[PDB]
Amino acid sequence: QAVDETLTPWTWNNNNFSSLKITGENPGSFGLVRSQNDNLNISSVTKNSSDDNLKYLNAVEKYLDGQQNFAIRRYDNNGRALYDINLAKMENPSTVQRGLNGEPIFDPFKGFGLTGNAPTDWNEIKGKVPVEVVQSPHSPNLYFVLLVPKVALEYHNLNNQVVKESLEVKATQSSFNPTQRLQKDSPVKDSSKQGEKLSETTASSMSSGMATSTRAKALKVEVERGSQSDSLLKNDFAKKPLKHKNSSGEVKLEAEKEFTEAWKPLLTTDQIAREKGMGATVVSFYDAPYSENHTAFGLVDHIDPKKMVENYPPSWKTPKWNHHGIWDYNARNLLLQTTGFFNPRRHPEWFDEGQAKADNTSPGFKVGDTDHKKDGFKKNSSSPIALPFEAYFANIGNMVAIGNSVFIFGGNGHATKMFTTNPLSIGVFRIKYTDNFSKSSVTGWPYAVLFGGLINPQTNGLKDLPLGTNRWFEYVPRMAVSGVKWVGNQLVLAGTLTMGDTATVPRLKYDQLEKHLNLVAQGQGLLREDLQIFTPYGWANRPDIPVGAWLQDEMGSKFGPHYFLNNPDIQDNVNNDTVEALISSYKNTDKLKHVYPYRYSGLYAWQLFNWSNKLTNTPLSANFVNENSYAPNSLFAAILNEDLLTGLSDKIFYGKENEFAENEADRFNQLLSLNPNPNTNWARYLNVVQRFTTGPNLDSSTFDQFLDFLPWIGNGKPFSNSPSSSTPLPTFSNINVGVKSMITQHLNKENTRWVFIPNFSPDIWTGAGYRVQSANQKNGIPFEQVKPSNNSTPFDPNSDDNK
Amino acid sequence: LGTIPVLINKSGDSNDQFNKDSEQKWDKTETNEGNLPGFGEVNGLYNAALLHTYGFFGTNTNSTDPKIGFKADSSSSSSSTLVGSGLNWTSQDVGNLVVINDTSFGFQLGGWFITFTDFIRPRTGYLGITLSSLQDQTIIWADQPWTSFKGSYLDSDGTPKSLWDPTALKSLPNSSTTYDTNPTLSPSFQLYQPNKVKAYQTTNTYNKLIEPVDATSAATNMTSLLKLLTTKNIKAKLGKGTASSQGNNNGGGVSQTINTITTTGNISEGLKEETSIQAETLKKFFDSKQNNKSEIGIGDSTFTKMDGKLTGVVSTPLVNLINGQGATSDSDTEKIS
Amino acid sequence: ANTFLVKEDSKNVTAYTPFATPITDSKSDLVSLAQLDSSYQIADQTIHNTNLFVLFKSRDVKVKYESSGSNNISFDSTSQGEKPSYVVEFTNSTNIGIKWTMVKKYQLDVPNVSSDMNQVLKNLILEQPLTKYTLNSSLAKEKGKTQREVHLGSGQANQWTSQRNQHDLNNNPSPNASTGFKLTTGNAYRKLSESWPIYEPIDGTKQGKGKDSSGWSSTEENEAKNDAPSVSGSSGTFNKYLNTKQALESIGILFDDQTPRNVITQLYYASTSKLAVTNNHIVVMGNSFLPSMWYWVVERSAQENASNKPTWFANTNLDWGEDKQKQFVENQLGYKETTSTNSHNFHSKSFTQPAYLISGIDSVNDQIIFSGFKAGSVGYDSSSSSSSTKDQALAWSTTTSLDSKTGYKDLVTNDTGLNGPINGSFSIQDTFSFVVPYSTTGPIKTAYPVKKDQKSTVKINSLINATPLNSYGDEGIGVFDALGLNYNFKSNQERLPSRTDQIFVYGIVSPNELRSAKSSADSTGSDTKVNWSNTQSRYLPVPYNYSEGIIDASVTTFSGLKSIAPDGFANSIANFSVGLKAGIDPNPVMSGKKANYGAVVLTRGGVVRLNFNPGNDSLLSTTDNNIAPISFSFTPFTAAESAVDLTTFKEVTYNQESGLWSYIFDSSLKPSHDGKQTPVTDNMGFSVITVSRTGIELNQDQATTTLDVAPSALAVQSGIQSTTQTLTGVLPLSEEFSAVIAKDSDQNKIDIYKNNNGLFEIDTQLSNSVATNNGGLAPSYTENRVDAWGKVEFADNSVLQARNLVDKTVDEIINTPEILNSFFRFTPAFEDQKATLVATKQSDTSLSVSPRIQFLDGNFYDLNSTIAGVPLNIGFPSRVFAGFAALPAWVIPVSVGSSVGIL
Repeated sequence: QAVDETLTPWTWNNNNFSSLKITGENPGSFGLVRSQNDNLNISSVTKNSSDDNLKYLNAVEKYLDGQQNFAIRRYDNNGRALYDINLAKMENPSTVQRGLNGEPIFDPFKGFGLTGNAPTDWNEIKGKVPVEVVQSPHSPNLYFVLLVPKVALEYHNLNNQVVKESLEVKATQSSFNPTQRLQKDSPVKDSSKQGEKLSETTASSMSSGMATSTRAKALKVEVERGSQSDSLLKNDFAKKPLKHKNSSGEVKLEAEKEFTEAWKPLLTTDQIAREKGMGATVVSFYDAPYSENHTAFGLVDHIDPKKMVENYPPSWKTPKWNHHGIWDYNARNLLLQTTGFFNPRRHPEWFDEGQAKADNTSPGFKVGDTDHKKDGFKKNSSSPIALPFEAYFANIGNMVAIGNSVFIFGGNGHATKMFTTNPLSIGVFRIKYTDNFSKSSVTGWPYAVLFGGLINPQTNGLKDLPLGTNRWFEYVPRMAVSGVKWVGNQLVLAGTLTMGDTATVPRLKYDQLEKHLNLVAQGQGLLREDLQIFTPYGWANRPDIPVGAWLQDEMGSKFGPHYFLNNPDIQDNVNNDTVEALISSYKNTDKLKHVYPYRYSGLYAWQLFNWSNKLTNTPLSANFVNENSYAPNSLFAAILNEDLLTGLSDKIFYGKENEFAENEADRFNQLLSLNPNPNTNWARYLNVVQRFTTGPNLDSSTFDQFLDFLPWIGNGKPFSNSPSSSTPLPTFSNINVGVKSMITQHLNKENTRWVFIPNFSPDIWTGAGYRVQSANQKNGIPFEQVKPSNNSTPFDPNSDDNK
Repeated sequence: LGTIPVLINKSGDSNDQFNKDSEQKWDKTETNEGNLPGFGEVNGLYNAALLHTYGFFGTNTNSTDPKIGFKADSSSSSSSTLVGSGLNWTSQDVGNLVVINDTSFGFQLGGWFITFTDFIRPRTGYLGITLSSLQDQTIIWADQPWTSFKGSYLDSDGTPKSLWDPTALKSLPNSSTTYDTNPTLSPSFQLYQPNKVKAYQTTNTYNKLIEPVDATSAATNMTSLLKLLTTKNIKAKLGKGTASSQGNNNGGGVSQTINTITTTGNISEGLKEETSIQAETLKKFFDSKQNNKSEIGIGDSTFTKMDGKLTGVVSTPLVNLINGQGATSDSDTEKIS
Repeated sequence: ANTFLVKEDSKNVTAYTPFATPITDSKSDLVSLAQLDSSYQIADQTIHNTNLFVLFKSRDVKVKYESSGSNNISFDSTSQGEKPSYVVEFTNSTNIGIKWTMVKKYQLDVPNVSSDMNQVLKNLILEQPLTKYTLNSSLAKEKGKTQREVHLGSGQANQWTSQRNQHDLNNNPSPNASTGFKLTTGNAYRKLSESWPIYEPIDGTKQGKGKDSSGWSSTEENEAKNDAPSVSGSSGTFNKYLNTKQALESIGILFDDQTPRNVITQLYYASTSKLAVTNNHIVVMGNSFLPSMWYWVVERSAQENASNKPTWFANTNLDWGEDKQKQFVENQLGYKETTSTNSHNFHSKSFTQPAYLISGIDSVNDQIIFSGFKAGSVGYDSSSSSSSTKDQALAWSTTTSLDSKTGYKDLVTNDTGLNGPINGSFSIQDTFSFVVPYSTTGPIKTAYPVKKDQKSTVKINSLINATPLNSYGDEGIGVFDALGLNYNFKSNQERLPSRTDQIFVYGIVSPNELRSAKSSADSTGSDTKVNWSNTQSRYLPVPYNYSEGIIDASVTTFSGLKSIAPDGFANSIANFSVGLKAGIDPNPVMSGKKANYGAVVLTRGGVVRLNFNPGNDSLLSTTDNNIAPISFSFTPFTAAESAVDLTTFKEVTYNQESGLWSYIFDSSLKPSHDGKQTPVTDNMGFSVITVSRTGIELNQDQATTTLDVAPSALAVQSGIQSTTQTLTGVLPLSEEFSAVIAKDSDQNKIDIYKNNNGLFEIDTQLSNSVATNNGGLAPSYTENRVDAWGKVEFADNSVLQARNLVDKTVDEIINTPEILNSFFRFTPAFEDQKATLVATKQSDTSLSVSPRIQFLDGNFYDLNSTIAGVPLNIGFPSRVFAGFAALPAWVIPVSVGSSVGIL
C-alpha cells in the first residue's frame, strides 16, 4: 500500500509514455516506475530445439516476476509521492461497489465502497505491466490503464537465436557476396507453345475515318463465360507463352528451398487470442488522493486480436490476389515479385507462419492449370493477413478518451522492431462503456478504411500523393504513431506513414533482369528500401500490357510496335494523319478489347502520374494501386472527427461490394464502384479525417528549395552549398545548375513568351547532365539522336513502318 | 533523418581512392569529368553534390580527405553500388506528440524536434513548419541512436523539451567474435547489389541514356565496396568510428527547441512572383539568410548537462520532475491553513 | 532597489528615496572606490541584477599611431598617459543603507592592428569633429572634377557618346556628374598621428586647408589665429574662421594647453563613452559626437587583470536590409583592383563600413540593441607628381532615379549610382531635377572615377567624415540629399532615398554574435570577420523645415543654404542622434507569447522607434517588401521638442510600470564660449522629453501575430523645464508625478510636477508638502492638515456603542477590514490617493489602528516602511479603540442558571 522508494520512473520505447497529468477536481500525476537492479540474465531461461515458443515465453514471464518489480504510483501537484500501486503485490484488491443506477458508492474522506473481491481474470492480469494511462473527459474520479506481458518491454533483451532478424547474417567462409541470395534469372518464350499469342485484327471498323498505313494492326483480347461448369469459352488475359528459366532447377518464389530456418512470430494471432495471459488488457479504475479507500478497480477488457483481424476487409483473406488479377499476377511472378498487395515475402510481420509462406502459390484463386479457359475462378485461401505478436504490440499504445469511450492508436513499433523487420500501427482499437458504466465492449479497425475519404482539398501541402483507394481496400496505410491529443477544441493525430510503393510503378522488359539486379532485389524483399531509383533504359512501354502481347518482336528488328524499351526520343508520332492506323478505329465491346501497335514512352513522373494510387477531388476514385511500402516514407498529421469516432458502431460490416470478381467474365466487365448493401455499414467509417498535413505549405520546385535550405545533422551544412571559380553545386534544386536557356524551341514552340514566366525571355536552368549542339545553340535539340536496335542500323525514319 | 544513400565506384582503400581535386569538374557538367552517374541514382536529387555535403571526399567532415566517391571513365567497363550516409536513424524513430497552445503542436523525430505551428489556422507567406536539430556528435554517430532518447514533454515556462543520455547506448547483437563480418545486420544496412556499366563517351556524354551490362559476376571486382556496405566501416574511414570522435565522455541532460515569435516562419518576400520562377526568388531570399536560419523557424536545439543517469520524467501542470526529483516547498502557499 | 541613483558630479553617485532625499552616507566617489586616480571620471553607468556597472575614462589618456612596426596603436607610457578606460562592477554590501564595494574591474585595451589594416591606417585621414557652432558653409567643400573630365579630360562632351563605352560608362547620361570634392580647402582632415585645429572655416569652399596639413601650419594657421584669437580676459573679427575650442572641450576633445591631442587619442576617448550589460557580456561603444572605429565585447568571465580587446567595425559586416545597400556603401569606400600598387583603402583590402556615429547602447533579455549614423567614408586620391582627381575625395550622390518602380525594396535596390557618379542636374522638357530621370541601346552603366590609364599608378586612400554625409560637394544635389528633398513625379510622390548619405543603422545583437566579435578582436595575425544578421539601415535626412529659402519652381548649395535650426546646432544638414534606450512593454501580451520590448532614440526633428519580435529576438518584419522594414518608425517633433538643445542630453531612463522613457537635458552642459568667443549665458536650466509608444503592438490577439504597420513612438516636451534652476536630478515617481531636485542659488530644492491630461505643471502646495521633511527622509505628517499623506480623521470611540460593534470580539473586528475602514475618513491630497488602517490587538478588550497611505510613487507607506533597509519613521498616528466584549457562547448555561436559581 504505502510508498516504496526502491522503484524509479522510466519511459517505454513504443509509446514514450511515463506519466499522466490528472485534471479537474483533484490534480496531480500518475507515472510508471520499475526496480533499479542490474545483471538481468534472461539467457539463463534455456530454450530446447524440440518445443514451441509458448512455454518459453511463460517461463520468461515467471522469471521476470522474480527478477524485477513494476508499479504506477500517484504524485501530488508538486511531484510528492502518495501511494505505491505495485499491481503484482498490492493488498486486498477489489472492484468498486455500485448503486442500482450503476453509479459507484463514494464519500471523499471514506473513499469508494469495495465489494471485497477482485475483478474477472485476476489470476492472469497480476503478471502484466501497465504501459499507458488516461482519464475520462465527462466522469469524475474515473481513469483507464493499458497493460501488456513484460516481454513487450524486454523483447530486445531476450536471447538472439529465438528473437532473430528476418534475414540471416551467414558465416561468410567463401568471402561475402550480396548476389548469392537473389533469385535473378529472366523468363523466356516456351519452346513448345509459341502459337497461343494474341491474334492480329484481320479487319478494323471504319468509324467514319479515312487514313491508312502499311504497319501491322492491333491485337485482340477476348473473355466470355460459355456454358461449361468450371471453364470460360474465352479468356485471353490468362495466356502464358512465357515460362521461367531452368538453372539447376526452375527459378521461382519457393520458400522451403531458400529459408532453411525460416523466421516466424513469437506467437500467432490465434494463440494470443486464447492464451489470455499473453494478450494486452485495458482496465477502468477509480482514484482519490486523500481518502481511506484511496484506489479500487472498475472493469477488465482484453484487447483481443480477433476483434481487429475479423474487421479486416474481405480482400485481406487473399493478400496474394488483387482486382487486376490474372495478367498482373503473371507479370509479377515472371519478374519474380510479390503477387497481390500484401504477401509475406516483403511483409512477414503480419503472417502467422512468417517467411515459411513467402511464395506466390495458391492465391485463393485457380491459376497455373493446362488451359487459359480453366484458370480464373475463386477457391479456398492458403494464407490470410493476421495480427501476430510483433505487429500486435506495434498496434498497442497511444491512448485517448472521448465521451463514454477510450482508444488505442498503436505505437511507433519500437516494442518489436528489428534491423530487417518493420512492425507498425495498422489501425485503432476502441473500448466503449454502457448501462452507466455497468458494462463494456471492445473493437478495432484498420487505417485502410478510416482514411478512405482523403481528397486533394483536405491538405495545404503538395497534391496527388500515393494515398488514394477504391472499392477494394488493397492500399494498406500503416504508421509509426507519435500520439493523439487535443489541440484546443480539435482532436489531432501525428506520426510517420506508409504511402503506396513508388519504387516499382515503372516495370521492366521481361529478359533484362541480369543487368538490373537492384531493381528486382528492391521488389524481392532482399533490399527493404522505399526510395525511387533512376532506371529508365530497361522499362517497358506501359506497366499494364498483358503477358500474351509481349512476344511480338523477340529480335527487336521492328522496335517492338506494340511493346518495346522506354526511350523518350523514339516514341511514335501521332501527328494527326497517323491516329487512324494506331488507335482511331479499334472500338471495344462487352467481350472484346485491344492492345495498340503504338510505341508509348515517358520518364518517372509520367509513370507515376498514370499508374500511382494518387489522391483526387472525390473519394474511392483510384483504380490503380501498385504495392505497399516496407517502412514509413511520409510525415503525417491530421484533424479527426471526435464526434464520428464516438458515433460509429462497434462492428464494421463489409459485403459482396468489397469482394474480388468470382470468375474472369465478371473481371472483364468489372464494376468500378457500388452503393452499400442494406445490411452493410463500411461506408460510414470513410470520413473520420477532416484535414491532413505532410510537410511545408510550398508549391512546385519551391519545395525542392526548402529541401536544399535545411542543414545535414552530420556536419551542420545546408544542401544548397552557397555559404562556401570551381565551387560545388546543390543537390535538390535546379537553380544555378548547368546554364540558363530559353524554352522557346521545346515541344509545341508556343505560349512560352507570355504564359510560363512573368517576363519576355522564357529562361529555365537546364540542370546537371544536358545535351546541346554548341554553347551558342543552347535552346532545344532536333531529332539527331536516332538510335540502333542492335548493330542493325538506326531507327529508320522515312521508312514505310514510320509513314 | 539524414539517411539518403549515395552511389560509389571508389573507397578510401589503397589504390581505390577518388579525389576532391584534379578528378571532379563542377564547371563542366557537359562531359564525363562532371561524374553524373546516369544510372542507379536516387530520384529528384544529384549524387556528387550529396557526396560533397556528406564530405565523403575533401576535408568537409573530417581533418583529412576520406577519398570515397564516384567517377565516370571512357577507357573501360565499370562497377558501382549504393552505400549508406554514415547515419543509423530511421523513420520509426518518432517520439511524443506535444501541444504548445490552442493551435501549435510538435514532436520528436530522431535528432530533430518538428512543429506544425500553422496547421489549424493557415496563412499566406508562411511555410507552416519549424525544426530544431540536436548537436551532440556522440549521439548522432551512435550505432542504435534512438535508444539514447529518454522522452519529450511540454514545460511550464512555455516550451517543449526532451531528455538524452550518451551512457544509454549498447553494442550490436554480436561483436563479430571469430570472423570478418562484412554484412553486419544493423538499422541502416541493406543487401545493395552490384550495378555494371559501359564506358562513358569522352564528349557529348549525356546525349543518350547510359547503358548497363550483366552484373551477375561483378562482385569480384569491388570487394572494398562490399566491406563499405556496413555503416561502422564508413564511420571508420570518416574518422568517427572510435574515441577520435571526442567531445563529452558522459554529458546526459536536457534539450530545448529554438525561441519563436509571430514573425517566425514569415517568408512573404520569398513567396509569390512578378519577374522570374518562384524557387529562384526563394533561393535569393535564402542566400542572404544562410547564417540566420532561426527567423525561418530552422536551427539547432539548445542543451544543458546534468549529473548522474537520466531514466525518465514525470509531469504536473506547474512543474516537471527528472528521475522523480525536483519538487519544492510551494513557498507562495505556506501561510494558508 | 526602492531608490534612484543620482550622479552628483564626475565621481560621486548618491542614492535618493522617492521623497527626493539622499540616503545618508550613500554618497560615494566611485572613481576612488575603483582604485582609479583623480584624472578618471564616470562616462556611463547601468544596473544589472541589482549591481552597478560603471564605465570610467581618463583626462590624462594619450594614444599614439606609429605606421611602421606592427603594435601600431599603443598608449603613451612616457610621462603619465598609460590610462586605459575601465568598466567596474560594484555590489551593495549592506542590507541597511548603501555601501558600494568593488567586485570586478575590466581594462579596455587598444585594438590589435593587422598588416592589412595598418596599410589602410597609414594613409587614413579624418575630418575635424562637428560642433554646436559648425555652419552649413563650414561643412561645404570645393566641387571636384566631372566624370567626363576624370576620363576623357580637358576636351569635350561632343565626344562623350563616342567614348563612354571605352571607359565602361555605356549609356551614362551624366558627363557632368560630380566625382566628389577637393581636400585643398575646408574642414581639416588629419591622420591618426596628427591633431585637429581649434579653428573651423566659416566658408570651407574658400577658408579651410582640408587635408593640406603642411599648408595649414606654415600659412593659413596664423590667419585663423589672428582672425579668431582664443579669449583672454582680446576680441577679434571672426570674418573667415570660428574658434570652437570650448565647444570642442564640451564634446570630450582633450588638450595639452591650447592644442588638441592626436586623432587616435580623441578616437579612443570617445570610443569608451556608453555601456550595456548582459548575463555574459559588457559591451562598450562611442558617443554621438566623434565617429568610433571599434567597440568592446568583454566576457564577464574575463580573468581579473586581463586586457579586453576591441572589435573593428571594418571587420563587422551588418545586414543593411538588402545586399545592394551594402554594395552601395562598400563601392564608395574606395577603388578595388588586383592591378594597382600601394593604393590601399578599406574597400581595396576587403573591409566594410569602418566608422559609426553611435546613438548609444542598451540590453533587453540577453540582447544588445544599438543604433547610429553611418559616418561618411570614401576614397581620396593622395597621388603626387598629372592625376586629374589629385587631392580630391571620390564621392557621388547615390539617390534613386525618378523612373524607379516605387515600393521600398525597389527604391533601395535601384541600380542608380551603384559603382560611380550618375547625379547632378537635368532639365527634361521644362521640369528641373538633380536625380537621373531613368535607370535604348542597352542598360545604364556606372563606373568608379579613376580613369583606366592611371588604374595601375593611382593612390586611392580612405578617409572618414565628422558627420553622416559621404558627399560635401557644393552642388544642389548635396543639399537635397541631406534635407530629404528629392521626390518622384508619379501619382504618389514617394521620396527618393540615398544609400550613402544620411544612413541610419540599428540592430539587435545575440550573445553568439558578441562571441564572434570577441573572436575578431583576439584573432592571431590576420583580420577575422563578424556577421551581425539582425541589423537594418535607413535613409534618415535632417528635416527641410530646419532651413529657409531653398529655390525651386543660382540653385541653393551648402555654402549658401540658410539654417533656422532650433535644436542647438548652427548647421541644418548633418543628422545627429542620442540616448538609445530599450524597454519591456508592461501591457500584457496573449499567453504563450513572450513580453514585447522596443527601443527609442532621438534624432534631429523626431523620435525613432526600433521594434523587435520577442519570439526569436529578431527585428519585426512583414511579408510584403513594398511596405518598408517595419523594425523602424519616425515620429516628427513639434515646435516644443524641436526647441530642445539635443547637445545638452544628460541621461535617459525607462520606467517599466509607466512604459515611458524620460529624456533629461541639462543646459549646464553648453560650452562656456561661442565660436566667436562670446560668453554663453543660456547655460541655466534643463528640460524633460517623455517618449511613449503609439500604434497596434505585436501579440494582442490572434490578429496581432501578423503586423503590416510598424509600431512607433511620440516625444512630448512634458512641461518639466527651467531656464533658471541648476538640475541635480529628475525622479519619475509615476505617470502622474515627477520630483525635480535643483539648486536656485546653492542649496537643493524639491519641486513636484503633476501630469494634467498629458502636460506636467508644478504643484506648489504638494512641493511645499513634500519638501517639509524636517531633515527626515520623508514628508512630515500633521494631523490637522491635508499634507503629502492626505488627511486622516478617526471616528470617536463612541462609534462602537452606536453601531453595536462592542458585542463582537476584537479578533472578528481585526479580520474585517471593511469594518475598520469605517474607523476613519480620509481626504486625499491628489485624486485617487488611497489609504487603509492596519489593526493591532492591544488587549482582550481593545485595539490600535495606524494608516497605510499611498505616496506620489503609487506605493503604500506605514510605521514599518524602509528604503534601502533604513526605517523612514514618517510619523503616522496610532489611534486606540476600546470596550469590546466576548461573543454570546454563554446564553444557554446562563438562562438555565437563572431558572435554577429562581427555582
